[PDB]
Amino acid sequence: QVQLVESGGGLVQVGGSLRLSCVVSGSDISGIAMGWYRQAPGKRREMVADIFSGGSTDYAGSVKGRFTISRDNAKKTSYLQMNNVKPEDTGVYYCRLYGSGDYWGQGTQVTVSS
Amino acid sequence: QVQLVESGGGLVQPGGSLRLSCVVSGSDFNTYIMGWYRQVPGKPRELVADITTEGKTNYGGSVKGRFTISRDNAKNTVYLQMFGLKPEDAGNYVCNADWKMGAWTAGDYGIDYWGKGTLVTVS
Amino acid sequence: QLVESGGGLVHPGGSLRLSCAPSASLPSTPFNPFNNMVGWYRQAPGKQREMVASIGLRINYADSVKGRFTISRDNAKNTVDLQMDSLRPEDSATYYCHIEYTHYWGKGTLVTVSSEPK
Amino acid sequence: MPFVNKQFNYKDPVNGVDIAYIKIPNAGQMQPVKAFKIHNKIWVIPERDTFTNPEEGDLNPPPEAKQVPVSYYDSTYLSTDNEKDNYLKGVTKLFERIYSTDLGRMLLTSIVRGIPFWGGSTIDTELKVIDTNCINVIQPDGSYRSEELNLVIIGPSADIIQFECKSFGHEVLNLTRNGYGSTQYIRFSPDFTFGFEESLEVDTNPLLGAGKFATDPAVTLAHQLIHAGHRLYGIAINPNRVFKVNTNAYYEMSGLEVSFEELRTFGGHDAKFIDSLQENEFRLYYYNKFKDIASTLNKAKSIVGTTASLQYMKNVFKEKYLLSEDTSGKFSVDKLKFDKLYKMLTEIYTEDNFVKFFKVLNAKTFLNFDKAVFKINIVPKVNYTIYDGFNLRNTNLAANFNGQNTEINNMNFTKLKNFTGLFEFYKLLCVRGIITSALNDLCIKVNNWDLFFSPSEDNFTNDLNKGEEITSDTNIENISLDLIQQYYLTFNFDNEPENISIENLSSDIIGQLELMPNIERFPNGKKYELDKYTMFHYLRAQEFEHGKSRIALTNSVNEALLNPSRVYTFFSSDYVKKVNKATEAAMFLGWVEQLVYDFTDETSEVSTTDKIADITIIIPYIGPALNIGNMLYKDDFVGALIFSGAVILLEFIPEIAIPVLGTFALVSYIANKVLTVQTIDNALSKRNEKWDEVYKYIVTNWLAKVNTQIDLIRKKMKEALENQAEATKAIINYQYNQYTEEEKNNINFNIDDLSSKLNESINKAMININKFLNQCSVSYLMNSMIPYGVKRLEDFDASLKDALLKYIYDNRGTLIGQVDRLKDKVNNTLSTDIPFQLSKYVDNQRLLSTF
Repeated sequence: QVQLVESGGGLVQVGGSLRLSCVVSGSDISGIAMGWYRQAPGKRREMVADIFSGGSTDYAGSVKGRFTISRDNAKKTSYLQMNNVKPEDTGVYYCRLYGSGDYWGQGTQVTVSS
Repeated sequence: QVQLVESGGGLVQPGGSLRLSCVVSGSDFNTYIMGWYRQVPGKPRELVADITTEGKTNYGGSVKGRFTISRDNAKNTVYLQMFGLKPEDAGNYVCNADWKMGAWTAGDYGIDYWGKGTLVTVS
Repeated sequence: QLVESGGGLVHPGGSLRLSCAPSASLPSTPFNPFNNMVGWYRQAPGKQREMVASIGLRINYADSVKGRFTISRDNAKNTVDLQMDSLRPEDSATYYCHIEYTHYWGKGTLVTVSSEPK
Repeated sequence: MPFVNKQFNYKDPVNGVDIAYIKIPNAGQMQPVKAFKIHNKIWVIPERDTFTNPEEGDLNPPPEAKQVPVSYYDSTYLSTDNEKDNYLKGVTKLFERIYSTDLGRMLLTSIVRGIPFWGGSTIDTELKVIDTNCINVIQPDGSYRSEELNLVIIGPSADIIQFECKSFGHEVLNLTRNGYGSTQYIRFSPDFTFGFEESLEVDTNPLLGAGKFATDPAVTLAHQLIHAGHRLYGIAINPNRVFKVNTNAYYEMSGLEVSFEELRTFGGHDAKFIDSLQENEFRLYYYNKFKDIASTLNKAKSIVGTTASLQYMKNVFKEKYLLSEDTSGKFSVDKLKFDKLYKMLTEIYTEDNFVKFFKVLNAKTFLNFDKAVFKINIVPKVNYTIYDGFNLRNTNLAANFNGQNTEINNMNFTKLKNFTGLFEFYKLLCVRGIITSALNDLCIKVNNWDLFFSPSEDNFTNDLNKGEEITSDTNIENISLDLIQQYYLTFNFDNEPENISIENLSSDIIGQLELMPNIERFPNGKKYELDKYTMFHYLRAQEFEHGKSRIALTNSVNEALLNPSRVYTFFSSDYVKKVNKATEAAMFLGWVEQLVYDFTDETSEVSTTDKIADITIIIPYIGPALNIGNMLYKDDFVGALIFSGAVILLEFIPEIAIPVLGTFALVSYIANKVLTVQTIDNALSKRNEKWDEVYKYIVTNWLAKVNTQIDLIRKKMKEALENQAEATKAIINYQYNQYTEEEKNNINFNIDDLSSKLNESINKAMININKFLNQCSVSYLMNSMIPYGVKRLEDFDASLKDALLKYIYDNRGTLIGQVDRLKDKVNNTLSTDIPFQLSKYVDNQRLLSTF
């Protein structure tokens, strides 16, 4: 069955960089979009970056230029590179596989500190 | 269906005079916005004159007081008295029965009625 | 101009013969325009005019009319004729004679082709 | 029942309800503009759009010319009350025309239902409007009220015929593609339209008019409304998804930006340029986005900024997204309901389908580029009606799309200056001088959109080579007029969302248009040195410009390209000296009569053949007309076709890459008869799907890479024929005007008769040419593309046969009773090919009737 396992994650200093990773097992990733979401406490989960099978991407406006999403179809992996992190970036990050199911990673805390 | 049959068209000389008439079948005549349109080959119909259910009149820009449209509801007939005919008045004169359909007219849709027309030729 | 005759009313399956000749006001000097290629046309109300047949170097027929209409010249009588057999309702139209590639046209002859209504 | 249930005049007084000055989202501070609410959720602003975009405030031509085939500028258009009244009435009339079709009734109703989602809050228990999906409506007393809004029609920006769908973005949310949706602003004018060449429909209408046909602005508006539909449902395809082209070779365009969103929206063949893998990825993506909507509704506990209740707002979005809701109130996405909604929004709502309902003539593909701009006026009923458009019933405009023919219906069309110059964007193609004999190079400019569309290989993707796991469970998987009527019947008209009271926003609504991917300029004027005459040289050779002397035809391409008074023909030498000869007045009409005969004989020649797979006719003059296959002669062309087949027509040979097909891994259930048997059946069913997928992939590749090539050759064959007619006309006419105005009065010559005859002969030629080129296209598919597929499919069958027979043996214990039946099933099924039926993959009754 389908599992998304994330790794990486804050603490991280304001202005700092960090990478989150996720490996998918039980499915092939090829032909299926993936994305990263985040959820701060009390707030709605929000898309942060999307990446389609052919490499094309999408970003939330407020992370564009700072974050980079990537994927490896042979390795069934996605990663989210986070540069110049701000306090607004603090929260629980989830990787998602946009397949025919609810396919999420466990969620990994990223905490930006001054 | 409803029929429009026009008469009075012919060969006229510049300055000459013509009286067109059109009779309409059916019983809806008093409902119609009756109109006279001129059409030349390879060109669209163009309004010459029309007249509302109440008898209010409207004339194309080139008429300039030369023609008079009128209706007789009792005879289901509309008329166009024409004086001072000019070469640019030449054409197939086609009667039109139109009516309101809310925001639009039947013509705008357009499922309004048109006759075959009576030819007007200017010598 | 050109004068045309022969039109009329006939039953489907019936026959008519149209005939076209020049009038006295058709120019004759320095050329006789009528010696050139002549065609017969038809036009119904609200529809575009179309060629039915032409007679010149060749004889051409509208595909609808091929096998039913015959166009011919009579030199003695100075005419161009269109024999119309196996007439059908949709043939109904005003038919016009024409000198091909010119502004010479006849004013037309009416052809109606209907069954009597039961 | 009408869509616009009220007469609107621009000078009508304001009422603050459906006639009012309004303010829309704006980056700075916009002045109120008079607008009209022509239907619930839909406004019309008859102003030039100098508001939505801060940069675009000037209505003058740009510094650098825009990279489009046809553009038009006039800073004075739509500046007067009379023009704004005419604009309003035209737009309103076009909505009723769209609404008057079943398809438009549906689309317009989806649009009204597709309110932008209330995802304005950052708290995940709160529903809240997003500001930029609203407007401020000024009241007659000077106060204002704020209102939600789905759609606004506004006048165009600087480029009057740049029609597009715009939308205000969000700092975090990508509303047009995350399922939320946003208020859509369409730049559009009913006062102009495009002109295009068509030659396909000539078999049904042999009397089709010469020259350019005008696009029905109802089709154009419907197209933008399709976009607005996608965007309101937040399922638009990111514009960074483009069908990229190869631009390096001499025969290829310099550049072409066509978005996936546009291909989808066009429908027809265009939509099929997008392969299955990408197609399914989109669907799955949007499905999950809809799931997120259902989930945020499930955890919504409050609503702000309105007296409207929570259960009401939830229901509004249950209805928009066709969500299911169980008896406890938990919303979910039903897979089947989603699939139907997505299919309706993206495959039923297409330009192609609107063209069918309108029964108008239209470009059959985006690749048949617009060629001209026309001024129009569709408000007068004598010009255009809601039911017939330009093609007015019971008139000579009713048949053959005559109403759309800009020459036949010339009073309805004024051709305007295309602000894109003819060779603003071009390649310079040069036959090397030595080739022609040393003597100078023969260089011509070719307009960018006259060149070939050569799609990049990267547009085409597949996972044919991936293996999959067959299971006992494994899941076993067209748009007709009847299907559309079935979807029509699920619609409840009358039932729309209410216009609810919201709290007033700021006097100025702050808004920025959705960030767009920056696009690079194509390289321009690139020069190519070539070792042959191209199609483009042969075509240019057939042209002439304004001149004083008598044109002469020549059979030398070289001579014609060097002399402005000489025009190349592929017609016979006999034709050449007959048209070129001095002809005295008394022989003029017989001379004209003969040239028409000859023109007709040459252009309607057809050779039949029994020697080429799936090609039974040949048009031999196509060879010398375009220099096809670089063989300058009819005889060379006929023989080359029989020898090499349909490939000699192609500007480029397509790559068609079918890899070794992935192997089926069967799961063993060693304790269960039924499951083992189901697994074997599933493998067979999945195999049947594999053939289908392979065929469907190859069709996609064929349509985009091969059929587009033949399409252009067809267009150019028509241009060649027109060129021949115009040249013959110019010469005949020159000869006439050499006569005395006494000879001329007797010879009452009418060049209109001549043009009409030649057009008729051009139509008859195009009938044959289209049938021929149709055969070539399908023959290439059948003999040069599909076999690569079937070989791979037969390898796969063989491999699968071995696997299944092994599986049965390894499970013979479990399969006690059935071993021999299952062997037969497997052997029989995998012994014979699944035949390719073209009709399964395309619904073009044209390419189908060839097959």
